[PDB]
Parts: sequence; structure tokens; C-alpha cells
Amino acid sequence: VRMNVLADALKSINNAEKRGKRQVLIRPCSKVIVRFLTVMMKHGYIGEFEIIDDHRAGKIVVNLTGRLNKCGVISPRFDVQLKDLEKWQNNLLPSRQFGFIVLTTSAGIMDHEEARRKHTGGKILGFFF
Amino acid sequence: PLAKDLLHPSPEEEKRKHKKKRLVQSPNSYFMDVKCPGCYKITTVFSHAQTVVLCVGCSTVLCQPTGGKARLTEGCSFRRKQH
Amino acid sequence: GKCRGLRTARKLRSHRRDQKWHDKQYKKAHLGTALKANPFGGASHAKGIVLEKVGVEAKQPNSAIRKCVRVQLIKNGKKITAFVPNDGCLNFIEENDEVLVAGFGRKGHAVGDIPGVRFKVVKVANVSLLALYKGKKERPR
Amino acid sequence: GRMHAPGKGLSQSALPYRRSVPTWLKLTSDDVKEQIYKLAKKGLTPSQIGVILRDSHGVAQVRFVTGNKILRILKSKGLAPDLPEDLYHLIKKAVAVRKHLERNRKDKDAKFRLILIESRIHRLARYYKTKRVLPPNWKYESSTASALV
Amino acid sequence: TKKRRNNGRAKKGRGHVQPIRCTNCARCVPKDKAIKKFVIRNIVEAAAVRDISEASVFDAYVLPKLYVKLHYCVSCAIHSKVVRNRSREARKDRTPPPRFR
RNA sequence: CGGAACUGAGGCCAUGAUUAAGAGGGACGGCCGGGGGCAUUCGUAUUGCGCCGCUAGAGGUGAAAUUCUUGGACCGGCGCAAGACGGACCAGAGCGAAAGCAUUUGCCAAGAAUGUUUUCAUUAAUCAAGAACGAAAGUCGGAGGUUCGAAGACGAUCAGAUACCGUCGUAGUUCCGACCAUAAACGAUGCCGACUGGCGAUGCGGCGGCGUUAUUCCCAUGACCCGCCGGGCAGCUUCCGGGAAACCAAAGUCUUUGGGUUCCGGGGGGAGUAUGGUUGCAAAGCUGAAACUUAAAGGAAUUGACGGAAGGGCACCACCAGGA
RNA sequence: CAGCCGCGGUAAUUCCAGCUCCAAUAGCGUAUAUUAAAGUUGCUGCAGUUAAAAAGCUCGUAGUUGGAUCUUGGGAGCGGCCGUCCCCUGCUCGGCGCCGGCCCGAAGCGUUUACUUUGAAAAAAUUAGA
RNA sequence: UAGUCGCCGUGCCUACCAUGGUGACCACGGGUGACGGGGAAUCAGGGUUCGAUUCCGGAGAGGGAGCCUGAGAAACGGCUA
RNA sequence: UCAAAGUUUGAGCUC
Ligand SMILES: [Mg+2]
Ligand SMILES: [Mg+2]
Ligand SMILES: [Mg+2]
Ligand SMILES: [Mg+2]
Ligand SMILES: [Mg+2]
Ligand SMILES: [Mg+2]
Ligand SMILES: [Mg+2]
Ligand SMILES: [Mg+2]
Ligand SMILES: [Mg+2]
Ligand SMILES: [Mg+2]
Ligand SMILES: [Mg+2]
Ligand SMILES: [Mg+2]
Ligand SMILES: [Mg+2]
Ligand SMILES: [Mg+2]
Ligand SMILES: [Mg+2]
Ligand SMILES: [Mg+2]
Ligand SMILES: [Mg+2]
Ligand SMILES: [Mg+2]
Ligand SMILES: [Mg+2]
Ligand SMILES: [Mg+2]
Ligand SMILES: [Mg+2]
Ligand SMILES: [Mg+2]
Ligand SMILES: [Mg+2]
Ligand SMILES: [Mg+2]
Ligand SMILES: [Mg+2]
Ligand SMILES: [Mg+2]
Ligand SMILES: [Mg+2]
Ligand SMILES: [Mg+2]
Ligand SMILES: [Mg+2]
Ligand SMILES: [Mg+2]
Ligand SMILES: [Mg+2]
Ligand SMILES: [Mg+2]
Ligand SMILES: [Mg+2]
Ligand SMILES: [Zn+2]
Repeated sequence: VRMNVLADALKSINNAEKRGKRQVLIRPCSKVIVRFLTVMMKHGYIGEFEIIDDHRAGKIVVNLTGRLNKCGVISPRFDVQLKDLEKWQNNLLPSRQFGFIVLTTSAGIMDHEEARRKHTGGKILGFFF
Repeated sequence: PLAKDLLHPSPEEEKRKHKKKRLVQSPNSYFMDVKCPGCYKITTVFSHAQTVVLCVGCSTVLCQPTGGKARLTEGCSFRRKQH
Repeated sequence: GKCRGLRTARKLRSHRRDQKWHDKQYKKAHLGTALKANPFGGASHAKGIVLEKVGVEAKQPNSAIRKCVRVQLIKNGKKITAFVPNDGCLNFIEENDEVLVAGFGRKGHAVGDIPGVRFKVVKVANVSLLALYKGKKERPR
Repeated sequence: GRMHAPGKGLSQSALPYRRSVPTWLKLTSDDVKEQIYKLAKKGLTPSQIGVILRDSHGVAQVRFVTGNKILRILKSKGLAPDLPEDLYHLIKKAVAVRKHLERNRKDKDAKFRLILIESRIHRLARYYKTKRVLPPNWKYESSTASALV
Repeated sequence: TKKRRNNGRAKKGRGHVQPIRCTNCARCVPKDKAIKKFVIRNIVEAAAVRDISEASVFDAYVLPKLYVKLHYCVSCAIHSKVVRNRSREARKDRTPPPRFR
């Protein structure tokens, strides 16, 4: 059965961005997804999406720009100590200059660099660059 | 076309999609005010009745069920009510 | 892997534990039949007595009469065709003399022409065969 | 996809977004309940009730017009059956199968379908055991089953 | 390598079919793979009817026909030279030629 | 006046129950289909018999004989007979878990798919152990024994043929009742779930829409006709991208590598052998090693060479027509 | 001779010698176990149409994984529309004490795990390291 | 349950009752060229193998067993088979 | 509208 909503959505967008598609409809609306989009949006990687409320699991329409090479997921949700954060971000990213690993925490949903400022380890969700 | 207003599809479109696949889920069934010329009162038939809807006072029959929409008896008017 | 579950450590480890045995080399190391069957028994050298001199013929394209020698080990009693290498060294090897034997760099595998001969002679009577071939030392008589 | 078959049919009811009642409908929940009482007394399932109401009285859903649902109302008045109607219909089906096989011993397909049916029964039975509607000692037993319809 | 997509047959949804005995041989071929020819033909073809038409009594009296349906086996077909070999590329052209012959 | 159990009737609490999933089960409506089982009906041909007619060969092959035949063969007509088989209609069509499933009629129950503002509200997906089914041959009993036909014999060619050709012909081939579980059981492609190009055709259910055409006298049905919808067997198509290539809208969404879960492979041989264990009346199935030897084994595609494979074209050291 | 490919059948760049030349240098050679190299056991990281490979099919308890839904925000002051510092429990004895009441301090009680951060606690030797 | 012994708690031992406990989360049984650990070698990151060996803990002095003496021994450079 | 057609010094091919 459908286990991971986010896991289906993020593939759908990467198969859009490869084709240069302009706006994308995603069928199951989750709160975690919503937090994820708002994280990338405040930092400027995409435009203004809008969510279609049905007294139900909503839908979401993303107006896509063209700056996103990939937006990936890590299943299963691994715990991540501050020891392993460097090895993860090394092996999981293009470079030491750019690209991000987004992990939700007790503190809240935020980037790994913000986790470095706040002194907060946690559970890896995914990444993008 | 690349650009496609997914938020703003036309009514002709939302009619020519699948029952779930419209931008929002909506049914294709309806209720209707069925009436013979003789009897006074009007019945409130569901379009997919799966029932023999007898008239008021057991005067005479109107529907005989089929696959989809019910076929009405010879000479029986109706009016699709709305809300 | 295929089960990328968070709690399948056991299932994974078990599978690995079964499949290591299908690797031919691990099985080679950990079952004893190879170590026991090997007359060397995990050793570099082994002493033994010469009992006869044999001219084994070479394999194809090549064509040669390789000079081997049937030794019998003391500790087990097993019999070996230890090959003497170089030019004119066989006249030195007298019968009923102790020679230290080594391998041939292949870990249980035949080498080229000499069919089934994994062993070569190093010494004769506390005298290096090299020293005899070079002419540094002499045989004690 | 379906559980014990290869079909993957997508056909079901699709309720609309408005949970509001229409303007033309003026039949109260109390009147509907008095109808419920008569029909339950006469002997009828929640399904067939919901069908008739939508067909003649033109009221598609009670849950939407009134607040609570039909089965919970019946449970309040003590009309609910000893066990759920779907299990009722399955054992009745099961019995007819074993009956037809009794003469017709060859029907192998009938045996295959029977066995899948029983698997489906015990699946539902464990759900209802967790939902705390059956007692722990309940057990389908082809010997005792035919007593139950 | 995969030589043909359909394995010289027409078995896509089904699964089994009844075998036939060859006419020239008796080779067992699956009916669906087997070649099927519906040959209707005049008991007298063309040269014979002109000759035989002399033998008829009535001026222009129609001849009945010989309604055959033949099936051959493969090696017989190439031997009897009904079908020729084709190239790898032309192989996919599965349209038969028009009705010139 | 304080602290434990028990027991009567209050006032107030906004008084108490998350939605109904393009998750799932169950119900309903008319359909649909070589879907299954049992019983029932029909057809020719077949080989056999009985009878009648003329008659000397019939058979069979590349060419012949054993074979049947003037004690009437073969051929034709009319009757009878038993068991196979249900042609042609039959499709790049349908249904079934899979093998597979097609003479008429009747009985029994089921189910995928469709329409649905039907009920319950997480009941679900995949799975060692365990279980049901599982073409042909094989085996054990009966029943039945028409055809073909392992085995076998003989007759033919042939250097040999204990084969390919022929005449006979046993077990088997048919039904019921008992075992068995193996095929290239192939799409050689595990199951669910999502997303990313078209194009026409088709099968089912459903919906809509000028007009033709039967019911005939309209309606509402039937056959055409033009469309839309769901999933379904297939087809074509392209610089989507992948892939060693052959190829695939999947064998894609991979060094930009993690949606879920089973099974299973790690040089060739030795060897699916041995030993052990288990099943089976037997046949055999299943689990399943080592020694020793050995440097290569294979796949796709290119150019040759060959071809008792086909298509084209030429030559009196080819033929054809002939000559020394 | 040659770990392997291969060399040697009368001008041998491959043998035995001489003549030279190379690497390393008081050290080098040979053998065996073993490790990286091995994305040839792969969790990070392999394969499974045709190179070796998917149980003939379906059922099935443990095993493994499982839709959505409940707290979002608020007050005072601060820096260059933006960010941050200050704050977001409740229910017997005395003083910031003030004119029996109010607050605070203290004692006891708190529906429950995984997860994450601190400290203590860690035998030395060893390792890194001032 | 009640005692014995023992410095105390306990099938440690004795007697009388009850009939329990473990198991696909691999027990039970068999193997181990296994004393354990602190560590060493190797390495990109993950890991792999080794570790009798000068510090700690255990066990042992031909094989097994038994004991006096002593605060402390089932001692072996103390005894009896 | 299908009877058959076997072999070839050991005495030296090749980037
Ligand atoms: Mg399943
Ligand atoms: Mg027939
Ligand atoms: Mg088959
Ligand atoms: Mg199993
Ligand atoms: Mg059979
Ligand atoms: Mg059989
Ligand atoms: Mg038998
Ligand atoms: Mg025959
Ligand atoms: Mg003969
Ligand atoms: Mg024959
Ligand atoms: Mg098979
Ligand atoms: Mg991979
Ligand atoms: Mg092998
Ligand atoms: Mg070799
Ligand atoms: Mg000539
Ligand atoms: Mg000529
Ligand atoms: Mg030299
Ligand atoms: Mg590596
Ligand atoms: Mg290694
Ligand atoms: Mg192969
Ligand atoms: Mg293969
Ligand atoms: Mg399979
Ligand atoms: Mg297979
Ligand atoms: Mg969820
Ligand atoms: Mg340490
Ligand atoms: Mg120590
Ligand atoms: Mg210790
Ligand atoms: Mg000791
Ligand atoms: Mg002692
Ligand atoms: Mg001394
Ligand atoms: Mg001592
Ligand atoms: Mg021949
Ligand atoms: Mg020769
Ligand atoms: Zn043929």
C-alpha cells in the first residue's frame, strides 16, 4: 500500500524538473511536506505554491522555477548524531560550499547549518541542492 | 503546452474528467421530482434507485431499475430539483 | 541490500553469514580438509628424503624434460615430486640425502609444463643448492 | 488492488464537499428515527435503510443531515444483531458453498473459493476481536456454523 | 538473441491450442502457429474449363466450386515455395501485398 | 469536631461519539464471459457387421514385395454397430490461480469489470514453517477396448540401419476409482504503489449526440453512425532517457546511487554425483558436499569463408545442340 | 628460463658466459598465513529479459511496513520590511512584606516510552597531543 | 511448607504437597587451531583480521581424589592413597 | 509434392 506520501511527491517533482514542466499538481497533502516547501521557499529555491483544501487530504499546486537540480529523500528516517553529521553531509552532497540537508528536530524543521548554530542533532528527513 | 492553469480549469473540463479526477471530487448522481398526470403528489427519486419506487397511496408504478438511470413509466413527467 | 528496514539487522546478518560460505576462498580457509590435506599443514618448508630421480615430460607448445625428485616426508610419510630447478644441479643431489623443500608460489595449483608439481628444493645436507651452483662452497666429503 | 483476486477496479461512491443540507428538504431527524424504528422492527439492515431513504425520501445521507449515524442509533435502541451483517452474509455464503459441494464433490474451483473465503472470515474476525465486539471464545466451526445464518 | 517478437505464433493472452496433422507430412503444429489457407477453387481451373467447356452440353452452364481450407507445415511451405525468406528490416512489414496476385 | 468504607436523591458541564482516503471489506441493479460441476440432446465421418448390384484385381512406393483378393476384392446403394472427435463459423478475441477451457438443453452456485450522495471506519501489503490445485508419459485396480501406436516381427534401400519407408502389431491412448508433482510449467521478465509522449484500431459496462434502418402505427428497444469515461488483451510511434549492445513508455525515474517486501547467483569442470536425511507400492522427487584437475568458459554485434537456403546475372577450358 | 604472456628448431634484445647498463644499499632476495587494492559478498555499494541466475500458481501465523486528522500563536522592551534577547505549567511553615487578604519561598504530587543535549561516572599502560 | 548444614539469602541438603519452566527473538545439543579484556596490524569514509605474550581478572603444577596444620590452603618447591 | 554426398604429412600458419 501507499506508505510514503512525500516519497511519491518528490519523485514526481524531479520527473517534472527534468522535463522543464511549469506547474505541478500533487495529490496527497501532508503537514510535513508543507513544512518542507516553506523551508525551501523562504530561502528562495521556488515560487509561491498554493494548496487545495478538501475536507480530506488536500492537494498542492507548485509553480516551479528552474533552479532545482535535485530534491531527494532518505528512507528510513535515520537518527543523526553530531559526530555523523559531517560524514553524512560529505557523502551526501555535491560540495562543501552549497547544497543542504534538511532534518526536522525537537527544536523544529531547519537546515543543517542552522542545526550547527543551535547545537541540535536529530532525525534526518532529506536533502536538496 | 507547458504552462497550464491547473488551478483554473474550465467547467467543460471539470465535466469531461473522471468523477474523482476533477480538480475536486464531485458526484454525477442527482435527485428528481417524478410525477404521473393522475396522482397528486410528487415522488423524490434518486437517479440510481435500485428500488421499485411506488407512488403515494400505492396507486400505480413509475420506475423499473436498470444499470444506471431509471426508465420511467409511459407518460410520467419529472423535474430535476436543485438546492 | 533490498530490505532497507530499520529493524532487519538480524535478517541481514544471517543472510550474509549463509552466503560467505558460497565464496570458494573463505570455505577454503575455514574448513580443515584443505589444511589437513596439505602435507605442509600451513607451513613454508618441510624436510624430506630423496628416494628417486624422475624425468617428467613437459606440456604442449613447450617441450622439455623437467628433472623432478620423489621425496618422502618424515612426519607424515607422504610422497612428493619436488622439482630441482636450474642447469646442472642434479648431479649434486645424491640419493638418500635430506633436502628442505618449499612451495612454488601458487597455493595449491600446478605450474606450466611440470604437471602437478608444487614444490622445489632449497638445501641439500645443510648446504645451499645456490652455493653449490655458484661455486662458493663444496659438498662435505 | 483486490485482496484475493487480480482485479484493481476503481469504482465507488464519491461524496461531495458540502456537508450542508439542501434547501428543499424539511424532514426532521426525529421523524426519520420513527421510520427507522418501524423498519428495524419489521427487520432491515442499515444498508437497505440508507438505500430506501435516498431513493424515495430523497435524503442521501443521515450522517450529513443529522449529527450521528444510523448504526449507532440502532445500537442505542437495541436493534443491532448478535454479530455483524457482513460476517452473517459470509457464513451464509460459506454454507451454500459447502452444500453445493456436498453433492458435487468434484468442484475444485468451489473448494478454492471456499478456502479463500474462510481466510477472509478470520481476518475480519480478528479485527472485530480487537474492536471488542465478539468474545474471545467466538469461533467459526463448520460443524456449528450452520446453526448461525 | 530474440529472433522474432511473436515466436512465430499468435499466443498473447491465451496459453494453449489444439494441434493439427500436416497434409503433406503429418507434422504436429499448433493451429495458431500453423499456416491457414482458405482455398476455394473451381474443380476446373482455367485451361481445363476451356477444354471441358467443350465437353459441356449447355451453352454457359455454371460449374460448382471446390471449397477447400488448407493447412501446411513449415518445412513443406518453404519446399513447396509458398513463402520466401525476408530481411531483418522487411520482416516487420507484416502487410500482405495488394491483390495483383 | 476531624479521618476510612458503604448508600439515597440534586444543581450546573456548549454536557460526552475526528473525516469518510483516486486504502479496503460487505450490500444492491441489469448485464458479461469456450469460467466450473452434474445430468440431458445432436451430427457426420469412422472402422465392423448384414443384405443387394457389376465384376478381377486391390494395396502401397522414389521403384517393389510380404498383405487383401474368382470361397467375390475394391467400387456403389440401404439398414444396423461402438467409441473417439465436435471441423469449417475461430480473431495478433474472451475467461480462468495456473495447466487450460468450444455439439444441444436443463439444474446448481460464483466472479473480475461497470453505475452508485449503499454500510463499517484501518479492518491493509508482502511472507520461512504449514497447506489446496497442478498438461503428457508412468503406476495400481475395475469398466471399455473404435483408431492410432512405444515394444516387437517381417518385407524394402543401403558398405552397415537392429532407423528414416511398409505390413502387421503389444502395453498405453477412452471412462470411473486410487497414486504422482515433474516441462523451454517462456513474457525464459516476482507482488503493491507513484510519476513522465503521442497515435489510431478493438472487447466489456456506462454516458451523450443530427440522421438512416426493423418493431410498424408512435414510444422504447434492437443494427448502423459520431464522440467522451474506467481497466482490459494487444499494436504502432519519436534523440524522453536508459542499456555491452540486441532492445524497452519500460528492461525508465542510478556515482545526482535508499518507496515497501520475499526468493535467489559469485571462474569453468568435477556434480545436481557422493555420503547422509526424508517422501513414494515402484518410478523417482526433495535437501545437498569434497577431493582432484584446469586459464579461460560465454554474450551481443562486425568482416570474411562456407551453404545438399532463396533471388538476380554471365561462360562452348559451363551447359545446350552436336562434332574429333 | 619463465609467478603470467611467452623464449629456444644456426645473425637468440628472453638460455650459458664476457662486455656494458638499471633499481635499492649494509642490506637485498625466496616461501607461507594475512590486509588494502575488491563497488569480485556490497548497510553506505553488486547483480537476476539474452553473459550464472525469479519458487509452476495461489492461500497462510510469527517476521518486516503501514494514509490523513488535535497549538496555532501572544505581551513588553531591543537591533539593521526583516532578526533577536525577556516570558508562555497546576494543585503545611515564613518575609521583598503591605493595609484577615495578596505574592513569593519550601514540602509532596504528577498518564507513559523511543529520540536528542548536559554532568557525573569512567583502572593505568597504549593512541593522538601541549 | 518445616527443618538440616552453613557466618547469613537460596533444592545448598532432607522430608511432605503442587506440576511447572525453555523453544524459529535459534533454546537444546554438537564444534571452536577460543583463556578474557585493556590493545596491534590495516586503512578515504564505512569496515576487515589478529590479540599465549612484561598491566588487570581466571584457572593449573604427572593423572584424579582426600586431608591435617593455619586468621588465610581443598596448598602441590606440605602430607595419604 | 525430398532414398545418399565420409576422410585427408608427424615433417613448422602467425604480430
Ligand atoms: Mg497477498
Ligand atoms: Mg462435432
Ligand atoms: Mg501448457
Ligand atoms: Mg518457505
Ligand atoms: Mg496425466
Ligand atoms: Mg496421467
Ligand atoms: Mg497398477
Ligand atoms: Mg503406424
Ligand atoms: Mg533386419
Ligand atoms: Mg513404423
Ligand atoms: Mg519446468
Ligand atoms: Mg543499485
Ligand atoms: Mg563453479
Ligand atoms: Mg591449460
Ligand atoms: Mg578443366
Ligand atoms: Mg546451349
Ligand atoms: Mg644475457
Ligand atoms: Mg575499495
Ligand atoms: Mg579483502
Ligand atoms: Mg546459456
Ligand atoms: Mg543464462
Ligand atoms: Mg514466477
Ligand atoms: Mg524459472
Ligand atoms: Mg501515514
Ligand atoms: Mg583501554
Ligand atoms: Mg593478567
Ligand atoms: Mg577478569
Ligand atoms: Mg595451577
Ligand atoms: Mg596437590
Ligand atoms: Mg629446585
Ligand atoms: Mg608454589
Ligand atoms: Mg541420408
Ligand atoms: Mg596426415
Ligand atoms: Zn513444413
